[PDB]
Amino acid sequence: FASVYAWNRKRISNCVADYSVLYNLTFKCYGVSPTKLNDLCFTNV
Amino acid sequence: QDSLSSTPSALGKLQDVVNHNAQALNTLVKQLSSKFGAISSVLNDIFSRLDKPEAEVQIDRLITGRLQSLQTYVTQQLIRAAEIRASANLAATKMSEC
Amino acid sequence: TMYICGDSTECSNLLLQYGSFCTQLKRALTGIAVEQDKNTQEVFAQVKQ
Amino acid sequence: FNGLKGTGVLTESNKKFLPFQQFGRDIADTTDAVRDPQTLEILDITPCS
Amino acid sequence: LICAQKFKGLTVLPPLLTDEMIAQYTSALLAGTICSG
Repeated sequence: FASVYAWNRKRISNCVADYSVLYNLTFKCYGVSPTKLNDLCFTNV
Repeated sequence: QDSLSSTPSALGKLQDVVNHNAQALNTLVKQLSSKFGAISSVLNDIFSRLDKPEAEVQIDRLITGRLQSLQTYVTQQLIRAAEIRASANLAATKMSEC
Repeated sequence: TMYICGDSTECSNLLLQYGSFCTQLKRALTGIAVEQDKNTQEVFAQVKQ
Repeated sequence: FNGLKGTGVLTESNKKFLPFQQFGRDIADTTDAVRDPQTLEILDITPCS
Repeated sequence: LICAQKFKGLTVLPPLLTDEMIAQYTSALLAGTICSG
């Protein structure tokens, strides 16, 4: 992992977002519910 | 015919009745786009993005604002109706006496 | 009910908790509508012949 | 449609969407037209009778 | 715009007396006024 002073950004696009694994394994969502991410679409992540 | 034809304002008294009611309905529709502090004016996404108890809060704002709009519309219609009733009564009097 | 909640079933149910506001609004508009026809007949329908 | 949810009748649209536009809205800021994500056909959305 | 309002639950109700019926009342009044004062 990158240092906090030099945080690293990875782009996610053109894919199917399966969030079950993240639930399966701190998890706070703002403006969105963690149990409804399975049925949303985004222009970028 | 010449007096009426060449004077667009001659029938303003009747055109205003049409315009006032048409505007009232268009205003009532436009108010739907207002959020009243809510995150969205669209109920369906508020349900899709937020959880149950969270969506309920955002919706209560929208319901309250929209109930306030409908009540305003009706109040103004009652006031306008009173004015038109008086005019109709005058017209009926003139029909009898003139 | 349509004006406020559209096609949302959940909103339609939440709206039922806000009282009789909708009943009052519907009878106010109904009363006006009837009056408008009364006004017309008072002015024009002054002949039985 | 791509996350957008609602009830209504889907018909063929005559609205010439620009190559980059995905949806349109009415005077109340409510979607009344969408681009189909697979066929790119434009559809109009109206309330059911 | 009538449909835009119809799709928001705002509608318009017809009059009981149509324009033709109000024309008939007017014609009756005129016929009376001229021929019998």
